Amino acid sequence: NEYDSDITTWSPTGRLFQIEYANEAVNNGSATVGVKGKNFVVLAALKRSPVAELSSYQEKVFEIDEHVGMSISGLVADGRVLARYLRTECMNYRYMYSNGMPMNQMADMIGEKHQRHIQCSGKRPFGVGLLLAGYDRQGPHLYQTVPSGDVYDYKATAMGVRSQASRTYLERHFEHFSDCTLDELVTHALKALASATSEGIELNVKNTTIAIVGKDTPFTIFEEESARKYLD
Amino acid sequence: MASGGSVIAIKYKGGVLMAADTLLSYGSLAKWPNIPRIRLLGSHSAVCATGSYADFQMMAKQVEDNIERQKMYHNVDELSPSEVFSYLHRSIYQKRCDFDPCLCQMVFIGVRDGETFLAGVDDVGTRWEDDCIATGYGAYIALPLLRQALEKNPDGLSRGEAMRILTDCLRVLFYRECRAINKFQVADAASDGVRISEPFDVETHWEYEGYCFEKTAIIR
Repeated sequence: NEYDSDITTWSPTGRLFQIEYANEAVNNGSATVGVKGKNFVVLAALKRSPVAELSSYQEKVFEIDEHVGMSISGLVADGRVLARYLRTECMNYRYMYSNGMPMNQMADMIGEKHQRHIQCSGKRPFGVGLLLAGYDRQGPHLYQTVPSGDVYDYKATAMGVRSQASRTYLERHFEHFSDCTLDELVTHALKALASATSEGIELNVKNTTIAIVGKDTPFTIFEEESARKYLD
Repeated sequence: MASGGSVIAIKYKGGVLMAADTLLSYGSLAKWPNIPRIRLLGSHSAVCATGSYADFQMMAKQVEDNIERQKMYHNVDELSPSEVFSYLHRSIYQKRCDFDPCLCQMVFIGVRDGETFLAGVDDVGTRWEDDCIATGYGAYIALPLLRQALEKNPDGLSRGEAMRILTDCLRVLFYRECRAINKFQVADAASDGVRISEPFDVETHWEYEGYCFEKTAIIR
């Protein structure tokens, strides 16, 4: 393939292989799901599950401002860059307007940042997918983003490894989510997140994060007390 | 150095009124008496400045544009009044930090969803919110009167009472502020958005017996 070595090179069929390859980074990260109810958005991310008595945190999920936060999959270090960027843009915005940056504007931004890295020599695509969940005057939002710079506004979604099955699950149930309560949204997320576990692993408080955000509920990653409630 | 004189504002039950003379002066010279000094910002707010009109005009353009673009370019709700006011205040402050101050005091009003907003910002980035606000000589002459009307009606003023007291102050500013004219506009912010009145004048009294030639004569 003479055309897959540079982000500035179209292939003769009109593809950009470096961007399709950055996508692979995302398809190979740990699964994450998000779902969007009437008033709430739930992110649930698979972490990495103990190697016997022998743990391992990585920060997948990030708060970004009171009203928004995100879950990443793929190259974690790109995650952090994007997280730093979003955090900073949200503080500038809140500094200026004394209110949270609205999600449709933040999705516009995160997508422009990506595009800035798929058109010039020696920049490269972010190898990270985001679920961005947030709540504003227009209600809850859930965006998926991808290396290509696209930003999808979803009702539910998942990404990462084996997350095709999470998407099969979500496709059955997603039309109800607008009526569900926060507890059933969380149930639905966890269920979907579990359709993405390998064989005989199951969800528990130490291989699963849950974040929620919504009306009168700042974005909140769940710790071991509140998580346990939902995981049984 | 075209400059605008006082602005005054008061909250009533339902809205906010802001009033200003339609005059720009250049030093002592009354230069243009037909200037619409109040300016709408977005769908819910209006702003008016005392001080350098040029500064005002550049600042108000910056804010109008920011509002319009934020909304046209993203599928987002227009900025609230507090948000616009916040923006304007930070803008004004940034300019005082660059030693390029926006040399106006401004009053800002806005209403959205029957929440009202009335604030003042000054060249250095002071900002404050109150049930009445004034700038220029408004702040020396009218605030005391407006304040007095809000002490007396602690349940809030009606629109008519508010407009009665605003008008009383315009008249007083007319008498005691040198650089003024008896032509005013009043913006009214309510639910519906903001309307600016057509220019109007207030009745003046000049025929007190003590103003007569014989009494005010220095030499008998």
